[PDB]
Amino acid sequence: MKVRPSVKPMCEKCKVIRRKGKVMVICENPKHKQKQ
Amino acid sequence: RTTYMAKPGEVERKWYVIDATGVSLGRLSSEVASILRGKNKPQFTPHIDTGDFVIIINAGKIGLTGKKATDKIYYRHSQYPGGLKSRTAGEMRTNNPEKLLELSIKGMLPKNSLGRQLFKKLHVYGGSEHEHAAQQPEVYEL
Amino acid sequence: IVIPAGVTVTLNGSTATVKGPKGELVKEFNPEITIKIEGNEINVSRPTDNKNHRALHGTTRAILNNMVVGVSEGYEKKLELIGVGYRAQKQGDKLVLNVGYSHPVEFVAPKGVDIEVPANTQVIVKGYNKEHVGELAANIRAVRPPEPYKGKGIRYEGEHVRRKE
Amino acid sequence: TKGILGRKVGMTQVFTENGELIPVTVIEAAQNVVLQKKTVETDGYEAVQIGFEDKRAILSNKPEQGHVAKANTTPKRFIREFRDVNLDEYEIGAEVKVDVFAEGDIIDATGVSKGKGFQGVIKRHGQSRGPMAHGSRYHRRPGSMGPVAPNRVFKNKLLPGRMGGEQITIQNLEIVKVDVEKNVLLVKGNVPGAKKALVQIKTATK
RNA sequence: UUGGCACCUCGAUGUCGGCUCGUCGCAUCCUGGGGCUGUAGUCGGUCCCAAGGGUUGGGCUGUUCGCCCAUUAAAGCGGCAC
RNA sequence: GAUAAACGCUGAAAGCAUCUAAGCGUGAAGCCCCCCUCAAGAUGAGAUUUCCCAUUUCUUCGGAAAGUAAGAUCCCUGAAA
Ligand SMILES: [Mg+2]
Ligand SMILES: [Mg+2]
Ligand SMILES: [Mg+2]
Ligand SMILES: [Mg+2]
Ligand SMILES: [Mg+2]
Ligand SMILES: [Mg+2]
Ligand SMILES: [Mg+2]
Ligand SMILES: [Mg+2]
Ligand SMILES: [Mg+2]
Ligand SMILES: [Mg+2]
Ligand SMILES: [Mg+2]
Ligand SMILES: [Zn+2]
Repeated sequence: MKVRPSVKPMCEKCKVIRRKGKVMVICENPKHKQKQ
Repeated sequence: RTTYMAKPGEVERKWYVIDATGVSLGRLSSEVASILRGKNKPQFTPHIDTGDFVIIINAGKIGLTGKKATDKIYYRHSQYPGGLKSRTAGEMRTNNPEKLLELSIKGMLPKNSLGRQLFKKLHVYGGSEHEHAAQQPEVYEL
Repeated sequence: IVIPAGVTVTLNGSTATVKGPKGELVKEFNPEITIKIEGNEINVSRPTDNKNHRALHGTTRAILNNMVVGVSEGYEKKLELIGVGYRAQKQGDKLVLNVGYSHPVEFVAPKGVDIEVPANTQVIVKGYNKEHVGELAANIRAVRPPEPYKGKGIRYEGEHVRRKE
Repeated sequence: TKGILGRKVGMTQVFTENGELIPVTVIEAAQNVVLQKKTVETDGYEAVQIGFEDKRAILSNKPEQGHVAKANTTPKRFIREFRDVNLDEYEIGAEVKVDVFAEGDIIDATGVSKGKGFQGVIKRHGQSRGPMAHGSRYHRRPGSMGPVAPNRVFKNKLLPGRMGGEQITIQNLEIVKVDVEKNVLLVKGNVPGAKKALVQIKTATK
């Protein structure tokens, strides 16, 4: 998981979602997991 | 001069029973504080206690808007170093609702000797049953 | 939402009971959203176009559909053990897995779910409550999830595991 | 869960069958009687009240005599409640013998520790002395009362004061021997209190 | 921290280090839980949750600091009139 | 027992997808219990068992004082304190 204030798609597969009022990107590529 | 002043045991203090079900914790508290203080009576005298006795029933069904159930924290400090204990309004509404309403109402009473006497006139019950039937309590609406 | 033969759907205030051949279900929905029960087909009604209602609408539809399809042909989640010395034994109501731990791992199915084991290498989870099937299936996969180096461990049958060196 | 009251007689040792030598405390527990059963209906909790050692009439009063008359027994020196017991066992006036325990039973011994009177921080709280030489004028003192900022001393600054005479529970003592005709328990190791001290022996909570 | 300012104290607010006694913060040294890994395993790296408890004895120097010896699960960093 | 990070299940909003919006579960030496001790001046002064009983003269009145009960103390011998 990358935890950082700048969360943004790293590839085309990256999807930006919101869980519990937290922006995050989920992706097939586990390196691209990000939470804000 | 001539302005009326209530004497102790002059004004008839009545017993009221109030259903807490679905009412915001405040809103219920603020109305009850006024009844306890005697603000609803024209005999109101600031130094005497002319107010009524209040039984609150169904305190377990008291309303907490927003995320207050999880996010409203009640703190206690023992006065020992690092002796700060915390409870959520939610947990306290489940386990000790009599405590929750007493805290809420205590905060809205005068912070003095008479204020401490007023608090003694408040009886809170989690359920629908009190044991003050002898005092012939009359239902009160908010 | 079409009701198949054998199914009877009833509504009591907000809650809706569904009793069929495979089993019997009870699920409580949000009140303001209303459901119109007819002998053949089920049409769920939305009063206002507020974000809350738009969401609940699709959910009440989806869950009711799942409930009805639940009690008809039933739900089946299939699992597949990979790796040398990975096996599953069915003894009584207990699913006993040997997945490489020093101890054996055992699962007792809840009320309304079955864990019949055709071959030692694979497991199948039958039930009518899809979420109860999903959870038990996940809980069994949770014991040894698939690792990325040789693909060993408990995987879903259709699952696609990422692989490394 | 079983319980009894005895007096600490003293300590000795016994050789085990193995050949090992273990220290034991001898608890004499004669004249335990069941005086009263407390129920949830009556008192709001389950407990059996046991009266221990017989006491001369003139040392009792009419309140006491009335209480033990309900159990057809003489006044009792020590009365204690046991909770977590099975009330189906215990009849009012029934003797409670040491054979409620067996060799190997793990018990918790509760008693009042020996009185040491007024004691300093070194003995009472195991604090360190200051240096004894190199110009030191600090030896058996309590240390700084605390920082400056909170113009006051915090509430657990350990200081001199009365030391022992506190209730203590030692957990998980093995019963080594049970002698019925002598009303004696042998408990491996030591239990709180001076000789003749009341000791409450009950089944280990753990 | 190194500083700037000169607002309390010059009819006195004792100033470094150590000792004793701690207590608090968490930006966590160890132990617990977890995500990613250029994670085969054993070791690690990095980030997230976590402050419950724990967090050594010596040589040198007034020292703090630091280097060193030998350990340790670890030898945390800070505040409290340094 | 309830949670953190986290992992999920079911699941729409957004015919897909999605751990989340409704709804279920897993999940920390941490939180609350459990363990040990103090604790009803908890003036909100709680509970149980047992004991003593309704005395005398006054006080228009309310109350007052003066012998006692159960019980306790002074005093004395002491220590396990
Ligand atoms: Mg002594
Ligand atoms: Mg020392
Ligand atoms: Mg000296
Ligand atoms: Mg102050
Ligand atoms: Mg100037
Ligand atoms: Mg001066
Ligand atoms: Mg942190
Ligand atoms: Mg200083
Ligand atoms: Mg899904
Ligand atoms: Mg749990
Ligand atoms: Mg531990
Ligand atoms: Zn991506």
